[PDB]
Amino acid sequence: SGNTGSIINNYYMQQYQNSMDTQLGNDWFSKLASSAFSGLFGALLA
Amino acid sequence: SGNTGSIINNYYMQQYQNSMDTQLGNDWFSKLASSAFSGLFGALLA
Amino acid sequence: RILTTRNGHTTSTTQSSVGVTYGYATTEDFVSGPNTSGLETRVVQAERFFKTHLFDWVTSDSFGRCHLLELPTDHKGVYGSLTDSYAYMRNGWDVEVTAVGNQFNGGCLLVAMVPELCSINKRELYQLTLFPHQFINPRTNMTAHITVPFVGVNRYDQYKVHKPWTLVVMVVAPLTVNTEGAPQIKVYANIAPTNVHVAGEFPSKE
Amino acid sequence: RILTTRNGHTTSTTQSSVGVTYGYATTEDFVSGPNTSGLETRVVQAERFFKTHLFDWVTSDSFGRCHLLELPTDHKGVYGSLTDSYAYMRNGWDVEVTAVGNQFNGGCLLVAMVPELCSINKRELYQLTLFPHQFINPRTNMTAHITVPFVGVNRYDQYKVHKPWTLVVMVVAPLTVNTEGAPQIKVYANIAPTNVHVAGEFPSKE
Amino acid sequence: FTGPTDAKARYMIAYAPPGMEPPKTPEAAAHCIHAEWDTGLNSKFTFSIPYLSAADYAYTASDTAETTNVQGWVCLFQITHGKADGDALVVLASAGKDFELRLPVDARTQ
Amino acid sequence: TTSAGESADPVTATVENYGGETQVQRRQHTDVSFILDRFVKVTPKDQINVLDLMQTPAHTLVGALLRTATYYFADLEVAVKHEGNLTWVPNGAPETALDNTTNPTAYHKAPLTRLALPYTAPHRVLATAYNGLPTSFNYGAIKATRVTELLYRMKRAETYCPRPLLAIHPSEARHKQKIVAPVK
Amino acid sequence: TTSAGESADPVTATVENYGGETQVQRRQHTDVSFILDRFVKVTPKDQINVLDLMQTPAHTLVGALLRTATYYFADLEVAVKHEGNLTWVPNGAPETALDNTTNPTAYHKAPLTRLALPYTAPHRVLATAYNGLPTSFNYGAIKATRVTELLYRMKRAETYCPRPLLAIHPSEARHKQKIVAPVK
Repeated sequence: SGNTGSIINNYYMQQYQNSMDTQLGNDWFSKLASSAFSGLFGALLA
Repeated sequence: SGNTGSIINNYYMQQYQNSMDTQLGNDWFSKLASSAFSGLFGALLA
Repeated sequence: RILTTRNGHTTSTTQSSVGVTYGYATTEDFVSGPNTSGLETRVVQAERFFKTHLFDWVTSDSFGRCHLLELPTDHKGVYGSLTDSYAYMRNGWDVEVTAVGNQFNGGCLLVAMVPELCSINKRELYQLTLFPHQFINPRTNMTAHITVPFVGVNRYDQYKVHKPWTLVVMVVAPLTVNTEGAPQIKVYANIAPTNVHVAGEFPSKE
Repeated sequence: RILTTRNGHTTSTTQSSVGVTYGYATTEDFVSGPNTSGLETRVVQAERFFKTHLFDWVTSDSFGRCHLLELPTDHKGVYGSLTDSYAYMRNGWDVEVTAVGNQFNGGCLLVAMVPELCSINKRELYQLTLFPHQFINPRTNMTAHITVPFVGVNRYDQYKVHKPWTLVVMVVAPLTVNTEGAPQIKVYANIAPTNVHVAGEFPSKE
Repeated sequence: FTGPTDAKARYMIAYAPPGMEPPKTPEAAAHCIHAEWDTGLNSKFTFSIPYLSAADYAYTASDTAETTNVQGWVCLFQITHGKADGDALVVLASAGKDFELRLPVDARTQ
Repeated sequence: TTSAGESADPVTATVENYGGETQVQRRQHTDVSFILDRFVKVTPKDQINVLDLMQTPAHTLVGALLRTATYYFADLEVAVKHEGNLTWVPNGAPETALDNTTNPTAYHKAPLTRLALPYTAPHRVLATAYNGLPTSFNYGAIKATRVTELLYRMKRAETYCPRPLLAIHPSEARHKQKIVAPVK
Repeated sequence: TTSAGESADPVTATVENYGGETQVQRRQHTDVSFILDRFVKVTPKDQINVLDLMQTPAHTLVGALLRTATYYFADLEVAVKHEGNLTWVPNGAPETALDNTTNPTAYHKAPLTRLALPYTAPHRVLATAYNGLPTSFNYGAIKATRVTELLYRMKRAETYCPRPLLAIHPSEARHKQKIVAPVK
């Protein structure tokens, strides 16, 4: 994901290499940048 | 391709070992050497 | 009333666009004629806007003071280099005249494209509406846009001896500076040739 | 051995045509790249022949006397006006070198298109055959025709600071005036750019 | 454009490519890649300065020594104004749609 | 492209408005997880080094691009040159807990020690600016007999609510540097 | 085999013209990617070493076979003997960026440091001759406290538009050397 480029899977488990995430119940500026108005507002002549 | 002779695939990915090429849209002197006129021009007697 | 016009890689956007007046034709006439025997070339690099100061409209200017601009003009771009390189040319004109004041001025301008305006009287200024024209009324707009094709007795013209089009701008109502109005209005032209065609390339000077 | 080559509205016919040497490619590489963002224009009016006196080949000239012509050259036509109007250009070259004597002269010329000929030695003149080349042998021909594309570290070049091609003409055997031969041979160049492309138009001086 | 409703103006933005000195007059910059607009109901106008270069990547600085003014100039001109004496035209800058930025480095000045 | 500039909707303009064409982009160098996943050195103390990411200088790459965010999440990677045995305690531990080897203690091996530390804070994300010098949230602490060099590396970095970046302000029109180039 | 020698078409003649037979060839030693994929030493500077391939001597194998081309593409492999920590910056970076360890910095381990560097130039290919001492295009720069040995190695080498190679010019008819052989 980050600056890692090994193709062999890790020797240690995921429980010991990183902190494990917890669910309850990128990423806004990607949608805010993708929703940018790109065209023209008026009536294009020529 | 060059002076490399390992049979085991590389530990690092291709993104980190080399620069990645980009397409748009050997090799001339191979065709220029292969298009060389090899026979005779005149009429071969004996 | 927002309109964006574009010629080449040049763009002009206005927000007081009452419309575009197409004069005398909407399309171009037949380009490849029997007089040049197919030796023509279209120059796509020459169809783009150039700018020209036209005059300054003040309160002392009464009815009928004209400004005449014979097209083509002194041009330092590619289109000027087409005239010193080729003998015969052909183009229409895309003329966009601006008169920026504010909406608290009065008066009215009449811009018009006249073919072969070699002599003009006073009284026939009264019939300057017979030509392709728009009014510039600071109450409503500040932009006039007139598109027009090539006319002439020949289908290709040599521009060093003949200039077929003339942009005339006339005061039909004098300018007022009612208490919030602008004191004078500098009038500008924004012209771009359309569908240019050249033939008969010259020798060089080098 | 009759060959007629044509660029634009310019024609060149020879009767001593041993062939056309296409150097380093026969077709053009990809023009619309990511460095100009699609703002390109092909100028069809600039691909035509221009002429240049090159040198005069006499008997006193021994082996290895070169004449170097960096392309592009001082040009008073349309192609010269493309360099003062646009920032980035791209073209190949169609080079046709003539050395007219008669068939009773001797000696031999080697014409070659060298990319970035910034420095040349004596001994490596011995390997000038490694470049796109033809021989001019007055026993057989008087015409050499070399066609070559655009090369460089960039796909568009700015020609006011960098000239990628160099036409080098070298005496490989000295000229003889055996009793019916011509006393000297004036050597001429006939060059035409191919597939020109411009980008980034300049402001004017007017 | 942040002027009042009785203040009008007409502006011109131009791109001078590198190779000769940049223009001083809008009639000289009319032969560039330019865009002209005027004020009205819609106050903001966005112009996209294009990437024109010989190479497909451009440096983000000079070290100290010497380049002249490479990658050209951005030229803001006004054409006309009506009672716009002393009002403000504010201008923002942002990345384009195909803007990309590569080869990370640390020099100084956080 | 005209618009309502005061509405603050994002409006982009292209070169296609004046006859160009927009090209393809490769943005793998400006994403957050890639650019922050590299070592940055901090000035260490003599023995006790509280591991928080505001010891990074603000003029560095990881420091300024870290301080671009309001909130962040990362695991930590540390590389320490030290004398003696290096000892780590998590967040919330006393300082006397730094004197015990039952806590994670890497014994000395030349030239340095590179170890991975998890996120041990009681908060869901950390902060670069706290309204309230922020609160005592960190990645624990380390100590040795003496610490000579201390490197950080943020991995699985996430950022929230961006804040300003400031370049250096030039005295003349352009900020000029000596870009590396051959003499000849 | 007679032909038109001035037309400059490639014409090869065989031994089969006088009753021989042409044999099979193995040309795996004269291809470009194989022969350029080996280390060549250059004379380093004291601290700052701008990495361009024209620091290679022109009489070496990789130097002369490199200067045989007009244009080339390669990734780079460097092996450095140095004191202190070796720091690399890419193409276009300032020289003060050589003073920061956030840039790729290989710490000292005996006897040398061997690392792979990508192609970081803004050009599609580089040049051995530029018309215009060529332009400032290179593979970045390195520095340490002092650099004692510096080796290059071109990998994935591509060459374009060949240029002359010159052998040594003998004084007598043949250039004679002492080829290695046993005394007895």
